[PDB]
This record gives sequence, structure tokens and C-alpha cells, in this order.
Amino acid sequence: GAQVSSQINYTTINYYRDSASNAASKQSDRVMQL
Amino acid sequence: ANNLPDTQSSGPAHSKETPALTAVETGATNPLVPSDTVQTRHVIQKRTRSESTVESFFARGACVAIIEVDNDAPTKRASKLFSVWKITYKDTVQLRRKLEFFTYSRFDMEFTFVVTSNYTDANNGHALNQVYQIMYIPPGAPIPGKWNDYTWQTSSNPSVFYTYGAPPARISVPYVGIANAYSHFYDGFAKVPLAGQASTEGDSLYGAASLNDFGSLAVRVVNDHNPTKLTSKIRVYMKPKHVRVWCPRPPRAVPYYGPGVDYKDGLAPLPEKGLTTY
Ligand SMILES: O=C(O)c1ccc(NS(=O)(=O)c2ccc(N3C(=O)c4ccccc4C3=O)cc2)cc1
Ligand SMILES: CCCCCCCCCCCCC/C=C/[C@H](O)[C@H](N)CO
Repeated sequence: GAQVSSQINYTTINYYRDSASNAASKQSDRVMQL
Repeated sequence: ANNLPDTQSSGPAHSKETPALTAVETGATNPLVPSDTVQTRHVIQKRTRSESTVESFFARGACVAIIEVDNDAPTKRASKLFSVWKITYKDTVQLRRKLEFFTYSRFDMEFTFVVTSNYTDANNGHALNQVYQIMYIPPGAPIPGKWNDYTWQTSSNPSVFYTYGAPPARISVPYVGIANAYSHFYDGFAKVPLAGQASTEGDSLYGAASLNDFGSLAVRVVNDHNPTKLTSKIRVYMKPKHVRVWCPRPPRAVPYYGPGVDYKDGLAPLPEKGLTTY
């Protein structure tokens, strides 16, 4: 439901079915044989 | 005669280990297997080296001498009623080369004598079956001077009497060397010349140890002569047995010239081949 996140917190709720509608969440090496 | 290691599956490699690179300056041979440089599958190896053991390599009778004798009237000075062959493997080449792959060897020896005979003319009657005496004369024993002198009593020498038409005669001897092994090569002399000795003293052949190291075989036809001359050849076949060998050497590349390592002819064995020609 409601997401409480530290910034003293803030609340985010997604109102849309599609995730795209969501707001942006800011959270020796010289010698070798092959 | 041991079996051979299986080939193990080997996949891609990307690492600092470089088996391909080496340094032959050290004198060692890089012991690489195919899996060291290419991708390989698993192969259960079934081949073995049973036929390249030294025993298997020498387990063959090789002809080392053809001793010709006659059965003829002793008044015929052209005929040779007995023959003395000094024992050696250096009268032929094949067995010599095989032996000289190595510097030292110990082996018992099997001698097999194949005797053939024939008439020389057709106007002097026929002959009854001949018997041949093959007497070993160890060094120091008296050498026969005539086909019927006392030495043929062979009271102490071993002798083989072979009846013509019988299967080739055969005897065996153990390792009889006075050293702990036979020396195929001897880098030395029998004598060391000493300062002040005349030029005719202290001189010996290079590489010879004994003037008579293994003695001789004296061969005669025991029968008294028929009215017609008969000629016979005794072919001697040597087979080393229970062979041990030390210090391998590069094999003879140019024709043998005498019992030493000397060479005179055929000094161009390699043929011509382009550098970039397959
Ligand atoms: O028929 C073959 O098996 C036989 C035929 C040829 C052959 N090689 S050869 O070069 O022709 C050859 C031919 C003769 C002799 N040879 C003699 O002439 C002789 C005289 C007295 C004692 C020993 C030997 C002896 O080895 C050595 C080598 C060897 C054996
Ligand atoms: C009828 C009986 C005959 C028995 C003859 C016994 C002699 C055995 C000789 C074996 C030959 C060995 C090979 C030669 C070895 C080297 O050349 C010598 N060490 C160097 O001359």
C-alpha cells in the first residue's frame, strides 16, 4: 500500500496499474599461452 | 613392453603457463603431449611398445659369416679342406649397425649354423653324406694347421658335429666378456707407447682391445674325400638373447669401412630436397 521512506519520512502511493505510470524512485603477466 | 598413457580431454586454455615455449639450451627434451597445444578428446590408448624392447629389437638371427670349406683330395692345392673364421659381428653390416646403436651390451648368444653343399663337377662320381666339424678355438688354444691334425681331437674345445641334411646346428653361450659388458666402441689402445721406445714398439691399432678377444671357429669336412670335389658353405647366424644395452649412440650413417669407425666412401647420404618443398 503506502510506502514510507526516509528523506523526516515521506509517503509514496502508486495510483496506477502500470509500473510505467510510477514516479521515479531514487533508490608473470608478460608470458601467456592461449 | 608397457602400455601407453591415455589421451585426456583438454579444452580451451587461457593462462600464463606456456608449455609450448621452452629452452633446448638446457639439453632436455620438452615432454609435451597433444593436449598441451591443441584441444584433445579422451582416447583410451591400446597400443603398446612390446616390439621395440631391446630384446625384441635384437631377437633375430642375423648372418655374420659365410665360411667356405671343401671336401677334395689333399693333393689338390687349390682346395681348402678347413677354414678358420675369427668370431665377430663386424664381417656383415646389419647386425653390426643394430648393435652399434649402443655403446655397451651384455647378452647371451645363440649361434645357428646353416650348412649347404654342392658338387663342383659332374665327371668324377658322387658323394656320401658329409659330416662337418665346427670346433670353437678359444684364444690361446692351438689353431688347426691341417684338416686332420691333432687339434681336431677337441678334447677340451667344444665341437659340434653336424650331419648334412639335418636341421641347422645350434648352440648357445652365456655372456663371456672379461669386462662387465661388451664394448661396441673402445676409445683407446692395447698399449701405451713409452718415451724412448723405438718406433716399432708400443704401437697398437686404435680402438682394438685384444688381438684375439673371442677366438675362432675352425670348420672342416670330417669325411675323407670322394673322387669328386664338393664345396660347402657354413652360414653363421648370431642371435643376442637376454640383451641389456647402455649409452645409446647415433646409428651409422655412411658405409662401414673396416672394424673401426673409419669412413672412406659414401659420405653424401642425404639426398636433395627443397626447403619449401613438401
Ligand atoms: O648369403 C648370404 O646370407 C649373404 C649374402 C650376402 C651378404 N653380404 S655381402 O656383402 O655379399 C658379404 C659376402 C661375404 C662375406 N663373407 C665372406 O666372404 C667370408 C669369408 C670367411 C668368413 C666370413 C665371411 C663373410 O662374412 C661377407 C659379406 C651377406 C650374407
Ligand atoms: C661353437 C661355440 C662357439 C662359441 C663362441 C663364443 C664367442 C662369443 C662371442 C660373442 C660376441 C660378442 C660381440 C663382440 C663384443 C665387442 O666387439 C668386443 N668387446 C670388442 O672387440
